[PDB]
Amino acid sequence: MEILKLDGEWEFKAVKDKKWRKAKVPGCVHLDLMENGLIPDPFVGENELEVQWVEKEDWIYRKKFQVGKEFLKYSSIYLEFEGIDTFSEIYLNGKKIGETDNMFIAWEFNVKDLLVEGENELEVRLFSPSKVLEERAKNYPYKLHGGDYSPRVFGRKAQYSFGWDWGPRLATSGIWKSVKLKGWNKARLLDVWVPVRSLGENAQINIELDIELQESIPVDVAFRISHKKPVLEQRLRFTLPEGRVFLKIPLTIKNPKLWFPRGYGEQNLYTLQLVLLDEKGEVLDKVEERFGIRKVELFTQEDNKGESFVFKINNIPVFAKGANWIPADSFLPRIKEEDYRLLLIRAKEAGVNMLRVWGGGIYENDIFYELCDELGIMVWQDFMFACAEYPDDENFLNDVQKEAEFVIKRLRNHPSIVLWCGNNCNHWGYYAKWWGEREKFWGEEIYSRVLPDVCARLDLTRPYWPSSPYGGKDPNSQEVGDRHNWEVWHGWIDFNGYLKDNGRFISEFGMQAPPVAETIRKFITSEKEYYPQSREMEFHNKAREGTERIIRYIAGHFKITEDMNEYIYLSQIIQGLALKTGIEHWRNNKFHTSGSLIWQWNDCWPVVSWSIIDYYKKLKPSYYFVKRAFRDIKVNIEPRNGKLLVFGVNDTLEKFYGKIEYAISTFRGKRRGKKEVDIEIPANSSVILGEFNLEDVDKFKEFFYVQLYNEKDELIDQNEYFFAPFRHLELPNAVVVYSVKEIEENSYLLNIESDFLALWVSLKLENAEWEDNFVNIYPKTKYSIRFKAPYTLKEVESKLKLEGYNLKKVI
Amino acid sequence: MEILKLDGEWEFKAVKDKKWRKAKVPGCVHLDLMENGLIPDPFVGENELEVQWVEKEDWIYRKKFQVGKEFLKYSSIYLEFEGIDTFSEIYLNGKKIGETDNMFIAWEFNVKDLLVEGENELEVRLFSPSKVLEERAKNYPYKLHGGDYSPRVFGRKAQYSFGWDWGPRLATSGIWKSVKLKGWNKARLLDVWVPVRSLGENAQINIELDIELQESIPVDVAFRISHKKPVLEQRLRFTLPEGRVFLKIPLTIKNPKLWFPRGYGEQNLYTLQLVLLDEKGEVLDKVEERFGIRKVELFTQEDNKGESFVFKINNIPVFAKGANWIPADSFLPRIKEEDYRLLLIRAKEAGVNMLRVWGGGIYENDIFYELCDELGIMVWQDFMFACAEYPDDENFLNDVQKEAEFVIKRLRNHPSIVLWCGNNCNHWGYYAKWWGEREKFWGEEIYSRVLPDVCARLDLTRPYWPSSPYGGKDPNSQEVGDRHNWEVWHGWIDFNGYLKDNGRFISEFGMQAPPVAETIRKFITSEKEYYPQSREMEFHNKAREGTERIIRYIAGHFKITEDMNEYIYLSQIIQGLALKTGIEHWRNNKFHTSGSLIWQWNDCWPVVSWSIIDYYKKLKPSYYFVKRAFRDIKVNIEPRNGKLLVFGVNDTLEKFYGKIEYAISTFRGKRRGKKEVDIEIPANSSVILGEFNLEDVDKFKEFFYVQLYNEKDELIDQNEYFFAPFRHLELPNAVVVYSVKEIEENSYLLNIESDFLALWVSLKLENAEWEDNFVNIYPKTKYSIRFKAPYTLKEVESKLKLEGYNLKKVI
Repeated sequence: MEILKLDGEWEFKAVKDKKWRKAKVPGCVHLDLMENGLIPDPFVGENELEVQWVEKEDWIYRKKFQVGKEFLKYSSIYLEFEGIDTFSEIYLNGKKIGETDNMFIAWEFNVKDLLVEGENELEVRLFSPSKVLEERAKNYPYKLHGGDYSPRVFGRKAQYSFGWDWGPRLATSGIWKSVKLKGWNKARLLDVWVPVRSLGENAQINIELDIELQESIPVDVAFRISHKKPVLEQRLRFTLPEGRVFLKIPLTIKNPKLWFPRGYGEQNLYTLQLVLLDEKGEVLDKVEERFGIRKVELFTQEDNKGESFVFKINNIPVFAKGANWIPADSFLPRIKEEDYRLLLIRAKEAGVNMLRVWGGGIYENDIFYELCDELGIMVWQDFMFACAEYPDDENFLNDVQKEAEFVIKRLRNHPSIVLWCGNNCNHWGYYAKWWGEREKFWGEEIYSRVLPDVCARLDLTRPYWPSSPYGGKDPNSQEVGDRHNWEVWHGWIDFNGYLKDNGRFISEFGMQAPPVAETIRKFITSEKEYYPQSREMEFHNKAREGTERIIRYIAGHFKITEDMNEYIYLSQIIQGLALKTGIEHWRNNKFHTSGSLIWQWNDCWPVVSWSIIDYYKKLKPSYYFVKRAFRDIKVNIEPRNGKLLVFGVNDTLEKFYGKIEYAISTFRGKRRGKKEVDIEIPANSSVILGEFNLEDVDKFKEFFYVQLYNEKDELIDQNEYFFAPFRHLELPNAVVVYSVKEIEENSYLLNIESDFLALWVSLKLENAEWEDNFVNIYPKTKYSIRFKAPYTLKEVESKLKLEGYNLKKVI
Repeated sequence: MEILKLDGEWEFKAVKDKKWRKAKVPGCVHLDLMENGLIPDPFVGENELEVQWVEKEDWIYRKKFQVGKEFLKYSSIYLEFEGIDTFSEIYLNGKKIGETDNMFIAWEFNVKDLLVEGENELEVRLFSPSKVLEERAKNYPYKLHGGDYSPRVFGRKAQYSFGWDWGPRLATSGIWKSVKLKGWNKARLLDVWVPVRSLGENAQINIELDIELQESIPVDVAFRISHKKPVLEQRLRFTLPEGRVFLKIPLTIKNPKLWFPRGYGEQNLYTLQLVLLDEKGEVLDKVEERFGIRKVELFTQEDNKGESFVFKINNIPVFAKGANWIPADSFLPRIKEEDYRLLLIRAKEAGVNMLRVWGGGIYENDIFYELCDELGIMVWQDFMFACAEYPDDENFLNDVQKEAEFVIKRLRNHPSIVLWCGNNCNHWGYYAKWWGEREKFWGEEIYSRVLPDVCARLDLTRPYWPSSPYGGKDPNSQEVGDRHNWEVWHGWIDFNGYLKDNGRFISEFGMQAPPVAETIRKFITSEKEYYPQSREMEFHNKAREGTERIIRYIAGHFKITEDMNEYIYLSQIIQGLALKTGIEHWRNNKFHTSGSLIWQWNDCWPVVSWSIIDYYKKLKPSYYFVKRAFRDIKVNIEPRNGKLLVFGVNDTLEKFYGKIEYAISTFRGKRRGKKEVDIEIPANSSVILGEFNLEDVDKFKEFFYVQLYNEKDELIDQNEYFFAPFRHLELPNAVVVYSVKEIEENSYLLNIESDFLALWVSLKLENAEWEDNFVNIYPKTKYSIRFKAPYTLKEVESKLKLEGYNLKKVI
């Protein structure tokens, strides 16, 4: 089968304007208007407001294309819109072909008869989603309560696009994925899947083929499964009748090289190569498809305090270190593989087991799931429903089930995908008071019947789980299932309160923090708006009372500041500490609490929000805290009623021997505690390592600390405790003494020592890839923390600045 | 009967020390230790911590006194401890006399036999309440959950003394009221009461006498009721038998001059003068006792949304403008009539209908209730139980009923006292989760049986009401009964949220604010602690996260400041605005809501807290906002989706005619849609006066306003609205133009005009009694706001300063 793809440039105009302007085909209306200069950068200042009219208008896209006489020879031609932003009417040579209800799925159309030779005309009328949805809600028996934007629920589109806590109202339409014209003769591989049927010292496997035959024809399927070198090969023959045929073909892989997530093994991926072909030897459809071999179990077994909730890949239980993933741009077609690659490798090296693809953005581009596959980053896939009362009439349930079929059928092969999730927050929402005392949980049947059944039907390999918080009697309970901890941010509770949360799996929690100055500067329109509570700063904070929350949190541990640059450093470290102090505690429980998923990995535009990496892909400082908090092997401190209580954590398949040091030094002076001999941390477990009573501690002159050494020279982790908020600590300004070695042409090695306790030193260098940063430096220790700068020159990396809570600097 | 009173100086020492030091008799241990120089001022800095040992020690007080041969002639001598701080053993001439369990009642003891002529020795062993209570709790079948300090509950003492949200842990012991030796021959008036039996164009009344006769003897009672030309006089004669005799003597008062609260009438008080008299003509006991003549009804009648909760004095329903009253010092004997007089006259002139004597301090000194009587300030009297699980065994219930009898018997006569209340917050507490998941509501029987019955027994004149929040299903409901709104402060919700609270009576709500600088300076120990989040500033804020709340609220409407002095002005106006915006809204409902009681009128020590007048009696600025919010006749503004909605409120018995002005001016320019109509506000009611569509408003350059003129074209109230937080208002710095007339010797009259909108101008003058300030001044208006300074000279009143949010120049 041959593919003429209609990607490239199209012409487009408002439903009723005269001019046809130029447009790009994986596109948005907004993009094309930006490119033609017709509307300002919505991401800048208060331009969101300027551009609300786009949303309200209907739109027409049109391409003219040239088709051969050769090409019409193909006995069937179907037109395939890989993705399309919701509501559309699509005409070919001035004749209808179908509506589209849906952004999240492919739409395919039979056109052989309507096609003519030479020039052709494809016309796509894109309806204002605002207008279309508010009609659909007006027509509906009841009124349904969303959030910001209620009628959102009545259509199948990216729920964030109408505005969120961290997104803006850029409700874009557009042909948001490839448009292919496909021509084929006799038959076509329709789907291919390679489920592991059951596993052991040897691996049993099926190959599930859908095939759509038009004539009743003899066919040969021939395949080769390959790891590095081809492990297996086979040919088979069928004589099948016209229609959709399905086959499960068993086969065996001896000594299977088994997929594991990062840190618990290797990311072995088999490749399947399969050619459908004719009786005459002529190939009809090929398909490469990659897959892994792995068990997944969602261990849900009762105990004292409630019920477990733990992932078990290949029978090893992994604590899920992670973060919630959200669309990387408000206009989706600008995200390039470059971008996904950068955010995901940054996750990898921060030490991330898992990403929850949050059910309010989208089902991702294949590039996302195929990197997650390679990098060992398991994913928690939500079905795209979030924080609202959805419709639940038959007409709708069919649309939903139709999409669920497609989505699963697409993503099934990715060994990274570890769970299917029904929704975000709805069961919690109805069970709590938000959206009222209604008897009908509006949407329940989607979560209860529709989805579990389509999941059970098409994918035995993975657990379905009906809701993003679904912890027992009160869906957010700490006894059963997973938990969303918004006590801390949204309720205002001090972030130390994460210590009193013992939920079986924290799938959501976070703290806000404004981006790096560079990023800030790109969206503020003036230097007069560069102050913490400016119109443009609060306007770029879509959380109801976000800035005053940030300012609250800063004011827990710190002296308030009116200085913009101080505020940024201070607020961003608070973010680190909130995340740190939570992440550390959940890990200290280990399998009582078998998971921590940070509430924001990325941003979809330049905004003050929970994200640990901003829209322009510039690491918040909290990223380095999160790397630290995820260190595969780690020591944490944790109070208990006037007695401190250190911990030891292995996220590794092998027991660890190594020395710890306690202490309780002053900010100058020298320790008041016991250096320890060898300690063991057993494989894949948290262990209590030490106690240390403190019934006469000088809270404002002293601080308890811990350092962890592996069997070699090396510092592998450290940690500290303070007994009073930083602002009251009689903490002398330190002086730090750094120097810079060069290990390989662009790799460097940074050496630091400090007199007194210096805190959160901030290594600034325009394009560096720091292995660690925003660091505490203790008296009596010298630190060798490596980096690189594949940008700057050998003498110019000594134009490196650095700052901290308490400083003077030297060399 | 003759009274030798043992007030004066006593000797005292720790249970086991050798030195006897000097002491004062209405006293505290702490006081006497302070006075002897043995311990620092607990109110200064972090001295609270220094003085915790006092609490733990047992104490001995001793007086030696001289008694005549003439005095023993009296056939019965009883010793009367008017008040004593809890747990004591009391010896006379080295022989026991009784324990005391109770601070809140008089203790009386028969001593004629134990007395000797000449020198005598009274010895009072005062037990450490800390030690005594924790014993009592340890002995108890179950553990009971208080708050800060749990075992608090097992004793009868001032619950605040063990520390609160705004108080510190100064758990003082001491002989806290007068000690009288009483000698009498034959009989004594034991109690006297003058209940109004029923009322009308004429007034029917009883006189209830208890009398304790020792011999069976003929007696004459003779009385004169006086208004104060004596309206009535009478003599009666009885021949009664030994024991406690009781009599209800009916009489009638023609055309009674009727007590009303301030604003709704006159505070007429009759005086009763009654002499119990022998057969010879010799007086045995006199009683002077004051009383009022008034109905009180607590209207609790169902309607659409829930059930009313409205006070009706003499059939007129009064909206209770008010505040919660709490003990005026941590050590009670220092409060002098001077102090009560100052705090209560300041309440009067702020325009206060009511004070709730909060059930965690004490039953007040007679001076409090007799001023409340004179000044027309109705009181809501709590029985002293607050925010805890109290014991409910027989042994305890008897102690409780014994105290309730005494308390009521004492306070019954005061026409100010308008309600008896069971507790503070307990029904709410058990119904909510705090101390929750207990089947036994741990003091219910106190609230359900004990107290209502003793109230019903001894006082038909007043409603009993079982709990300080006692709604319906959920005791804090807005549908029924009264309500405590801690959404705003304690939950963190923006103070604009008071607009969405429609509770039938708001008995509690508040916002914190640090005191005046002068006051601050008295307790801070250094100028280095004079910054908003210093150790000593947070230490003098006993609310868990008080400072960071304050800083959150400031950061709602304003730019944060690192400056101590700014912070004070800004935070204190926030307090005004929180209180204002609530008080105004509750009044706009009028009898749907029927009451607003501010959470803090006063302080018991120098502290950052809700109080509207600080420990040293220096008005917070919010006092002037509260006066403004209480203006008997008033116009308020109140948003509605897309349109503003002005209101009109009469707390007066007569309809009001007068002109209002709308507007929507810029901060300079006076422009839009000046709509300048007459209007009527009917007597004792809220009425909607105007609407005003806010179509296309410049939120950052403009502000809607209202002014109210009486028939004389005098300004009597004004009000304003803003559409964005002050910090973003393009608001020019104003310049004000003031000058000072003299009305009478020490009275003055201050004239102001301003170019642009000046906000919250701050009239500073060392001893002035401002009739208004912290005032907004509009463009085209000249203000004559009167004051006085009975301290300074007329030419020295022109050493008056002033400041505001925006002030380039003055005069």
